[PDB]
Amino acid sequence: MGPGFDFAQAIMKKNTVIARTEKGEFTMLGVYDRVAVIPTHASVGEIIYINDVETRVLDACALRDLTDTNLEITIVKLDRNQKFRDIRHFLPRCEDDYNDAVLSVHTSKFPNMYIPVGQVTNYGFLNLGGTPTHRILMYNFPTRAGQCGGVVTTTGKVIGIHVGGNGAQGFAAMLLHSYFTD
Ligand SMILES: Nc1nnc2ccccn12
Repeated sequence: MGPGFDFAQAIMKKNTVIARTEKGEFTMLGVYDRVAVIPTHASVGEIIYINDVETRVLDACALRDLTDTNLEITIVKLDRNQKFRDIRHFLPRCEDDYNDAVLSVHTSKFPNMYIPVGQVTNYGFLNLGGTPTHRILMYNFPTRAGQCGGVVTTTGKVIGIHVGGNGAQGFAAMLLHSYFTD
């Protein structure tokens, strides 16, 4: 509907797949080559479904900060015959607050879904489902089950993936450029 939605759509149309684990269907962001991200609570195993195709997982790494605290991001390398567009230059280098973000979801339950969530706070610590978690972003939108993995963007930046909510607020795990150096 406006330039935030333009950037969000450009990301969704080229850099997402539908990932299915035993824990559900998730929006999954492809970042570069065969490397994608998904919330750690998806419990990625040795095999995952990508757009309903059985796919071997070559590597899966549940990220933690240097205090050994959960970050809720799992980096997955997929045994896929095709690379993602490289979007690493749209990842922030540092923790930050943002204005006027969009949360975008694409699953069987919620196809072509876009949500203007407004201001995004560097919230920091969250007890997420009982698990101490760091580098959490917060937005004041009543997100729901089905939105996990959803991409949080501003114009020109991919800043996080949706990992939870409390009924009134939503929470995303930060994406940082430093997670995807090779
Ligand atoms: N997954 C998720 N995102 N937002 C919420 C809110 C309530 C319950 C679950 N949620």
